[PDB]
Amino acid sequence: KRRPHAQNHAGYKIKYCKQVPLIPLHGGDYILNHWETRGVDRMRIPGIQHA
Amino acid sequence: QNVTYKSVGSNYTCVTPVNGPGNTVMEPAMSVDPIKSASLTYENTTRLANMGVEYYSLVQPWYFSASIPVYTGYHMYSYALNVGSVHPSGSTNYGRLTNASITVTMSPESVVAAAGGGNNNSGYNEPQRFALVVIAVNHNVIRIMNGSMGFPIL
Amino acid sequence: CTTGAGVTSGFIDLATYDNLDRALYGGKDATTYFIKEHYPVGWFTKLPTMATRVSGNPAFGQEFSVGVPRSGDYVLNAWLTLKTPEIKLLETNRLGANGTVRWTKNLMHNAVEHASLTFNDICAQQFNTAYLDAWTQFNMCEGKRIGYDNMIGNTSDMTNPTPAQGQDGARTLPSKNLVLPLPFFFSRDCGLALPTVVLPYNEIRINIKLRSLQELLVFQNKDTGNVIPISATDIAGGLADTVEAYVYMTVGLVSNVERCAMAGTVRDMVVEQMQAAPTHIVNPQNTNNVHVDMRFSHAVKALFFMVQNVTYKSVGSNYTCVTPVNGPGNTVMEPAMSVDPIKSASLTYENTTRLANMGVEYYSLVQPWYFSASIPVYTGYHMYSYALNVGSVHPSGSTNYGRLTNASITVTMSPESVVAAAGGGNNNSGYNEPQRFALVVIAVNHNVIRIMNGSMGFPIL
Amino acid sequence: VEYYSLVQPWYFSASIPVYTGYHMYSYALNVGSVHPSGSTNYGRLTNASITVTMSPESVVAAAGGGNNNSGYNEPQRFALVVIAVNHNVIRIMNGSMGFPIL
Amino acid sequence: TCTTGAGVTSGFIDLATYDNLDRALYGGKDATTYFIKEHYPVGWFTKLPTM
Amino acid sequence: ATRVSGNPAFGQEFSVGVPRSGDYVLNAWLTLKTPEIKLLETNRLGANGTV
Amino acid sequence: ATRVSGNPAFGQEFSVGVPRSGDYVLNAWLTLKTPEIKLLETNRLGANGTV
Amino acid sequence: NTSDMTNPTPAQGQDGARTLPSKNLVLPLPFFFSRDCGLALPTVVLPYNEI
Repeated sequence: KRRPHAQNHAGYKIKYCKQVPLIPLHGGDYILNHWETRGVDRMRIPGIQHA
Repeated sequence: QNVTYKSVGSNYTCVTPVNGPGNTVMEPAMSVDPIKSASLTYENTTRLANMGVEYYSLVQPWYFSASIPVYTGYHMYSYALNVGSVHPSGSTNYGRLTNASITVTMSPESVVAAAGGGNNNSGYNEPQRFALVVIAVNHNVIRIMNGSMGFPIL
Repeated sequence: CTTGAGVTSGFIDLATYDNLDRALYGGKDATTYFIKEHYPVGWFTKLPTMATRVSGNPAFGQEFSVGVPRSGDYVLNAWLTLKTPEIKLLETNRLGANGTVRWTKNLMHNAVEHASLTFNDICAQQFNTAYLDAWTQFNMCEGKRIGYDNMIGNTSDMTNPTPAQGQDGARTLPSKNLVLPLPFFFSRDCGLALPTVVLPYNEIRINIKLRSLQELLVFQNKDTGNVIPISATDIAGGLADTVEAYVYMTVGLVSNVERCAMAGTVRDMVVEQMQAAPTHIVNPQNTNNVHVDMRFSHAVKALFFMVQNVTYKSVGSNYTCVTPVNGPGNTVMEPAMSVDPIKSASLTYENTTRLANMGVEYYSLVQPWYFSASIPVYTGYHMYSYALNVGSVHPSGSTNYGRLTNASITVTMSPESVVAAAGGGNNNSGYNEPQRFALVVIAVNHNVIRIMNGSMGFPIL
Repeated sequence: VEYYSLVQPWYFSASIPVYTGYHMYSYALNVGSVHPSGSTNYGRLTNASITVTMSPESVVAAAGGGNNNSGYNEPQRFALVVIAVNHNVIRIMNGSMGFPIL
Repeated sequence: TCTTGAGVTSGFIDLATYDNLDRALYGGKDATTYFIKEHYPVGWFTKLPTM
Repeated sequence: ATRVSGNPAFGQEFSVGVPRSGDYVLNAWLTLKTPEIKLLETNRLGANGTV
Repeated sequence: ATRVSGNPAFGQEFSVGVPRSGDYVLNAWLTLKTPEIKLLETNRLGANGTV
Repeated sequence: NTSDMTNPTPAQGQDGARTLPSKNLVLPLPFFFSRDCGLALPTVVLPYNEI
């Protein structure tokens, strides 16, 4: 009778746990682009206006 | 599944069926699935949020199945584009994934049917009990060689 | 709702991976979804066309013939339209007040028997009412069932019995046109189309024999549930033997890039034909089993066998053991006792039984569940299939009967049929009068049709 | 609601309210500390929303029908108020004041 | 082995939120950090009530 | 779907953006809860009136 | 906090694994929903009974 | 201890038939990392532990 074939080695299951960054892919939203930032006016002369 | 009586079977609604006119089974007025919402959790990271029960009931079978149930209950969630397709499609392996959890929320109809006191021919004339069951479908590889069968990877 | 999952939740599912996932998914040559490969197709068009009548004027109870028009590269669709006459009962009928008139069940699939398609002067295909019923009950695409049952009659209006004019129900059966598609080898699949441009030396013709209106109308008794033949004087306006019926076929036009290239070459096509065994009369009172010898020629694919109640010629498509009777509410109801007369069936080759005496429920439910696209919703309609998919145009497993010797089918009848054959039933019991049954066997086989030198013939025959 | 009412005030606030309401949430480790701590700049953030769920007592007290000396003898109306506390920079020079960044 | 997902997307978004005001208030190599308490030795002594 | 314009209302038109940071989007559905309807005897049709 | 041993129950011991993948865990609390108590008239003490 | 759970309730037959309310209670967990902000678990620095 032929020898049965089956998995014998238990493999290498490394203990503890690993990590993945879990970072947003593009990040186009949730974040502005240094422009149209509400509450601030970029097109302003430096504070020498009160000087 | 309602488990109040062992004789009855496949009673997945919150109220047991009762006898009706014309010697026919009649579903009482209050008969809805006890589940109100459900969600998944992966080691403190909710992959699926507290979605509505109607989502699993209708939207998922509409897109990733071949039929829609005609009875209350029967909620599913499939990682694959086609459930009935034997050819493999999108899926996740739980061997390399740690403990995962399913969370369900009851309904006011369920909590009011749990206590008895209902009038005659209402189904909930006696206190009602429920049990939650989960079934999963997975893939495997079978190797045929040397006139024998076995699992190469188990 | 408050969905805190976000897109990033799926990164864990993407990251998890093992040997099983590597074996199933992945690889440089593995195809991917979300990207559909596009390939060009031929440039063509389609449009309906009138069929040219070449045989007098169609009339009920007669045979009329219609040719196939030329100038179309391919024909791949054929149907018939017929405007039913208006029926109105009269109080001067033979049955008197206790009498109703209604159209027979499946008005279409009836009045069309032995419809044939012929090339030149050679009979190429031919089907009839039993084949039509079996095919439309076994290979019905669900969703179009309502459309079919509204377009071939049985629209719950034509089949409702109508009492006399002086009774409560004075409604007249409406005169609305009805349509019946013609199942042919070219109509089975788009890939199989008749090369009319390639066959100019053969007269492709369609012969259709209608049925007399005498046996198309059911004249039911109100109380005792008896059926008698209808006469001209019974109904208002008489019976119009002539009727306006038309045949429509769809043609397709293609460009010169291939319509001339494919000409001048020998083409071999596979088609599906019909073979019908002679009908045998069965009397369950005397015998409990009946053996029928079946002889066929080419590679058979399926066998449909049913037992039909033939007590009255007016009623059709009645495979039950008890005839239908009138019911309350001016509607027809199946009687309380109505079960298929066949109790068991078996198949024998030579003296060896390939199939044992299996139960009727096997052929009724299990075989359609596995090797068909639908399951019949009416009693009867028993099928055996040698192929995995009956409705598949591509050939599947099939056994040739040309090299196979005599084969037999044995049907053991049911006690319900035995007791229904004898009369004695009370009013509206269906089997008040003695019942007679007949056995019909239909087979479906493949064939090869060759087109060469502007003519077609069977290379095997 | 008990979390906002009690937990965060217990952990990283100066005291705990003694009345019903006043639900707070602060990114900083000490609201009373003048020194800056962890905080987010809503200028560079996209649209942000706050979702609040009412209570059965509120929905039953919104309508009238209450008996005498019950408070809700007449139909009651409610409003929602939200206040935000942030940081800013002020500059003093040339005998005048103004915001360098505004 | 497991598969864990490092920090939270909301925390990453808040960290990515950064403008001139935040650059002035926080940041810099010389800036001290919390979650780390400096330890220095203390004198050794004992106490005792006395009649 | 990323809400970027107004709020839903009966008889008005609102536009909603498609979220980014996803490799592929292949589906879309809209959910809406119906209000509560109660009939009153003060209807113009009186008793002979249904909704 | 991720659970690792069943569900909490009175008179039982349960373990909860600290969610890893963070940077600095600095505070923890336990929330518990008390049951509903309703005394009956069939108690042993009868009328002279309080809960 | 809010004069509700700790206040005795007589049986149903007596004047006091009120039921003890069922609400949620929160208990902070006194730990060395919770004692001070400067003391915190370096979860990012500890990938080979199981807390």
